[PDB]
Amino acid sequence: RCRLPGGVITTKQWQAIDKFAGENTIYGSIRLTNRQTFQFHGILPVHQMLHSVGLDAMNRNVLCTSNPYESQLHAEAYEWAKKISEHLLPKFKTTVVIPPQNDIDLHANDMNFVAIAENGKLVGFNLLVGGGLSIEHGNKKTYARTASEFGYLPLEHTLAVAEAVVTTQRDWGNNAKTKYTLERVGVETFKAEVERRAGIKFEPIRPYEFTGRGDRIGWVKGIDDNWHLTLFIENGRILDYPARPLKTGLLEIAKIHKGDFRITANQNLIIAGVPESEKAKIEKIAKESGLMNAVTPQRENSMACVSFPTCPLAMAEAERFLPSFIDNIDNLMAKHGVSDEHIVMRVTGCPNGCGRAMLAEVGLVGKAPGRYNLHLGGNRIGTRIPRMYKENITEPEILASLDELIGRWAKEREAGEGFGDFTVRAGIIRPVLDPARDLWD
Ligand code: SRM
Ligand code: SF4
Ligand SMILES: O=S([O-])[O-]
Ligand code: NA
Repeated sequence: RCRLPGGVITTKQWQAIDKFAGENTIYGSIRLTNRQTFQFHGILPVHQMLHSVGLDAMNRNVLCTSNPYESQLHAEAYEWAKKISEHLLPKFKTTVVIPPQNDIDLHANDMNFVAIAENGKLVGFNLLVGGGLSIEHGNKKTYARTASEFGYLPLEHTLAVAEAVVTTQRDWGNNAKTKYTLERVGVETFKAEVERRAGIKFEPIRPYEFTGRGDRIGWVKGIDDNWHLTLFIENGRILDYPARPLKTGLLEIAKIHKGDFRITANQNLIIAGVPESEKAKIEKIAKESGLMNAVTPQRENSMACVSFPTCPLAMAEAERFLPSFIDNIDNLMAKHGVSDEHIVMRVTGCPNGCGRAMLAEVGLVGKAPGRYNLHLGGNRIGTRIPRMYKENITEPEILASLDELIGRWAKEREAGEGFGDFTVRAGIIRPVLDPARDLWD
């Protein structure tokens, strides 16, 4: 795995990793991860390779919103993600987030800097701390937890705050994850120590709201005459398939593209900063390579972790299960006349929770081969943990349940109402209000 703050990778870097994947690995693939970086699988030299193109391999990749609606905020947000990443160089997870997009899934992370603007210019961050999704099956002492608001800081305090949070967690950690430390000592206690160490006092939270977590598939207009093309890549798995030479297509795009690529937190890839006059050339390659094959809104909003064959911790298939599972889900959405809708639906291969099922509207958490715990009642924006609905069930049982529930949603939903919110309103599942205490029935 590569260090790659904000998912930004140059085309020269892309060509190098393309070569290495094809020649020096068992699997031959580039796998985009949901933390805005890439992995090789079955390495057969490697760090030498990364170093040769300026890449290096406690803290994890720092995420940054990939394709903000206010395009002019990206540059400075990314600069700060990079600065934080470099500052924390010698598990802890950090993001920089640009409202109203929560593509980076802030509630899965120990530390989150929510960008605040004054005049289309970044002025500071709200700090949210203590998210983390891992659980141990049946262990009510473990839980997924969302992140808690600490307050606002001007830009000048960013690095000192980042360091204060990371060291406070390292030091106070047992169950050692920030979420557990926060619950044990109290949010106010942790916050006061961060203030002490960073030499600051947090200001009141400044207003922010999120509206979604998805990528912006297709072309969007960026700043100036630039355009960004987001390509949906199923499971982020880049390999040439029959009729769909994804890996070759991306290499060809890398050869002619004038800007960089951006790996998204949804395991997709953005061809970023394309001049308008170059759109047709780029699109032609993408289309002909299968990179722009249309999928349903549902598939665009579904995700799985790697799981088998490479993950030594896997309990059930995730990545390999997802394409056919979503074929079946697409069939259910079509059955019920909601093919244009989506349900944030995620499959994680074990309870460690990499697939971020514990922030989904519908989450499947692997328990054993072919068996998953089915969780319901997250929301579209990812601010609520979904309670377990059915335990240790197979795909046919999951589909039978979802057929019934999606059917009810289609008939009974209010205008614009998400499936997760609906399951809560309709009393199908009880919401989780305070995970450390009420996640587990
Ligand atoms: C690739 C990825 C999933 C994906 O399909 O995209 C992944 C894959 C693995 N994760 Fe993860 N995690 C990935 C995001 C996550 C996230 C989601 C996120 O961060 O946005 C979580 C849940 C959030 C959280 O941290 O609470 C996550 C929580 C874990 C945990 C649980 C840690 C804990 O708090 O208890 C483990 C297990 C461990 O560390 O012991 C883990 C362990 C693993 C390992 C390294 C298995 C291992 O320890 O040997 C996985 C390697 C599988 C493989 O063969 O590639 N991974 N993992 C993600 C790579 C991110 C990256 O580039 O750094
Ligand atoms: S969730 Fe479990 S199975 Fe999936 S990648 Fe993470 S550790 Fe492996
Ligand atoms: O990649 S996971 O282990 O954070
Ligand atoms: Na994807």
